[PDB]
Amino acid sequence: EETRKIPVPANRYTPLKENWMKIFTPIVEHLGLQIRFNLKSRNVEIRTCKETKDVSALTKAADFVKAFILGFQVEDALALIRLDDLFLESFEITDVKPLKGDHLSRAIGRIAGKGGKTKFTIENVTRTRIVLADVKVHILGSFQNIKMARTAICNLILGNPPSKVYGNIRAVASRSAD
Amino acid sequence: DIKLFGKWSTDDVQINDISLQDYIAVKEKYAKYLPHSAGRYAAKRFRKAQCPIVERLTNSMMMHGRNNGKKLMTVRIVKHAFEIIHLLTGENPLQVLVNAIINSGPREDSTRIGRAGTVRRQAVDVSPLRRVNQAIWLLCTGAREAAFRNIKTIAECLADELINAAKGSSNSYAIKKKDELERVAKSNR
Amino acid sequence: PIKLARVTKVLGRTGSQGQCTQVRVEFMDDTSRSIIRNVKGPVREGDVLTLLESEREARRL
Amino acid sequence: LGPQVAEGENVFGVCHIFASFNDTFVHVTDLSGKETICRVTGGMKVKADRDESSPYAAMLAAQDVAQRCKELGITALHIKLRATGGNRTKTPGPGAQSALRALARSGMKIGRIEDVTPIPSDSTRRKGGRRGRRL
Amino acid sequence: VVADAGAFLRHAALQDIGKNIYTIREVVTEIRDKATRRRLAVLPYELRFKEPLPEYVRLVTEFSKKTGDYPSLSATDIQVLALTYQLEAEFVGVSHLKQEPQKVKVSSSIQHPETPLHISGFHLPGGWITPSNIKQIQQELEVRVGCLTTDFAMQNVLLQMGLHVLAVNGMLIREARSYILRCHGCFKTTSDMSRVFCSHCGNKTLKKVSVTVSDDGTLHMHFSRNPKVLNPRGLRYSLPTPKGGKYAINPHLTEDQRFPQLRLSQKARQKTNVFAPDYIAGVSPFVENDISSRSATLQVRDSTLGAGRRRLNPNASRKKFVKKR
Ligand SMILES: [Zn+2]
Repeated sequence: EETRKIPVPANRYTPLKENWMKIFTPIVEHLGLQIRFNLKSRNVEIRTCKETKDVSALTKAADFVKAFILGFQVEDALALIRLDDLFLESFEITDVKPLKGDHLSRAIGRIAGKGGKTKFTIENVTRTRIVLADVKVHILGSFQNIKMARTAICNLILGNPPSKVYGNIRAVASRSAD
Repeated sequence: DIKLFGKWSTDDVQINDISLQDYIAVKEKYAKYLPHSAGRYAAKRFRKAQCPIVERLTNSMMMHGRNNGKKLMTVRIVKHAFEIIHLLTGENPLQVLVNAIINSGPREDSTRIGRAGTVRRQAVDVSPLRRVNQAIWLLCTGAREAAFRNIKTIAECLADELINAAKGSSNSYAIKKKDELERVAKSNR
Repeated sequence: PIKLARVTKVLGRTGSQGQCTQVRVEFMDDTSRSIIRNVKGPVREGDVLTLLESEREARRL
Repeated sequence: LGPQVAEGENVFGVCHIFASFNDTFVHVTDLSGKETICRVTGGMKVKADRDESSPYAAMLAAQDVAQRCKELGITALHIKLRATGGNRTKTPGPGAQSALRALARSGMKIGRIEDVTPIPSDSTRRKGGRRGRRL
Repeated sequence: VVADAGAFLRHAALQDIGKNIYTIREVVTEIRDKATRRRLAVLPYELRFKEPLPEYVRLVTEFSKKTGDYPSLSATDIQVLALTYQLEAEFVGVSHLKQEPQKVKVSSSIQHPETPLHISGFHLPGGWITPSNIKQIQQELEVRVGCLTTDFAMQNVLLQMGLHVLAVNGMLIREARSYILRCHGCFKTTSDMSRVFCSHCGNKTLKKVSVTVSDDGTLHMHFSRNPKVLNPRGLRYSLPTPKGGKYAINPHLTEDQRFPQLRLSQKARQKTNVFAPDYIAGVSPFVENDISSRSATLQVRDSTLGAGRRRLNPNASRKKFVKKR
């Protein structure tokens, strides 16, 4: 029997506890896997058993809990246990432009927008979920959708105003046989 | 016993496909003495599937502009054409009609999916009711077109088209059009 | 080969002008393999079809 | 042709999956890493430079290396995931994820997943300018 | 076998085990779940409705106001208690059951109240969740008439009086451990785990304390001797002047204070379901976000959302470019 262990940071312990039933129920019911949370090592431990239906169910469960621990909604990672062409590519903000301090801070701001609106609008065009951890950006969707999402986000954190990015991303969605 | 035109048996015909068995209403319950019933089959959706197939053929033959009111003349045409069918083949002419209809309807068709400007048509399946409608319309249009300027009478070309469509030969206009739409759709996919 | 189909339930009307119908497809080959398909014309729940290629899948996602 | 081991014990290899920002490499090798069993990059499958980096080419390369492993008798694999690193991006793309997923699908026992990516302690200068990069 | 509404919610089809299946009309007519009501019209009808003689309803009330469970229970829960008390009285002799329930004993420990003991997936140093354990994990599981009570206050007063209580499992329950909330201002306990203001004094001062009741009739209550729990760090902070109007969010200081209605749009509070059989024909993997409504502009949030932000104390330093709505 083979297993995977997925670490949890301290800001993801309480979401892991409140959302715990919603985590372990689809893993053990529809994939038939053993699961626990090692508190001493602070790892979510997912293990194959006799009742597993097929191979690469445990990799689905690992991607499910990884997407949850990075900060996605539990429903959006139930999308990982269901769907097959969903991946997650992440990058730091200073992987595009060297930003320091308040400039870097404003970068985060103009990814998010007021109320989060910009973020949500990007999600509505590229059909992805974006999560902005402290200086880091995580995208979830299809491959071409993830590269559209990176194009929009990278234009946002090399300076362009959100209106230009909105127009460009809707045009790119129109030319992409969406 | 109920007979078409006083003479045509209806318990002897059979439907070869189960796809069109619920849409061609000729067999037992829906057989009648004359095609001319003047019933409301366009009152609501899917109601015309219960209309007998011979009345559908009569209605799609009076479709064109000068003959746009004449149904008694059209049912006369259908009576003479069925008589010619029985004289040529000897089979029950209703079964010949049913074989023509099931052999003439296209199985898939191309469709504009997208917007006005995207000329890439997608091949999609067809409804069995749409298949029956298109088979009826192509048979009537082929019979119409083949007998425009010639000595051959409308009923004669109609019977000949029904023979080629039921037999499956590549002489019917309807089977040629069916092959054309089907191969265009197979090119699209 | 030719694989005949059954309609389980009709999803909706799709297309540019709403001339396509997205339906759920059951097979009469004693298989529970239900697949989504798009058709042209009027269909209802309980129609029986004739599908030339069963390998084809509809616009899913 | 291969090791003379019973059906119980597995003969491990190490799988170096390297997901570049232009293609993806699959290098199966010894536990030492010194001698190579197989390596199928993404461009050995798709005949287009645009799709060297796709998860599709990554999947195909994973099937190829798995087939070659069952030829030579390797049954189980340790995995070292990798992106470019150094000055550049640290998190591996969907190419490595797709290769890992499809390779796990194709009958391989999977051992330990380790991220061996070159994180510098402290770096040289970035390939971009001050003015920025990536469109 | 007196069925509480918890049995009907849980779809506990235990009508074959017992024969004295009786219940109130009020507990079954208050259920708002559609699937349970559909299941009610399918089940074999051997259950019978009754109403207890009100004298035992008083008697149940005067000892529930003594055991410290009276504000927690509902009227219908008193109806269930009175019905099972009367069925016990009519079927079994009444000398078995005792009154004037026993005094609680106090025993404190060092563990924090938030220590996740007795949560199934967790493991301190094996405890796994197998496909064989999901039907098993309901609660702490261990003759003619019983109960199907799942609320802890029900089991508390029942095991205090001495009625044998059973579960969705057929075997009767011997031990019942749970958590309660106790006020550190007026020392009045509540069995409702949802409630954050005290019932007596009305202050936001309830803290978690564990309890366990035996089948004998003993209640023993475990405190936490940890100075983290009773520390007034972010409790004094200056408050804004009270604002009215349609958009004001006052800091929520009393339980029954009146808020203006700021509800999310129906599009925004919809989550994506992937187990639906019509999901794969859907255009996007996820539900579209709402960016067009007025509540999107007003930045209305779900009430549960942003909980760890509130537990940060207000006299502290947030980052310099963030704003807390
Ligand atoms: Zn109080």
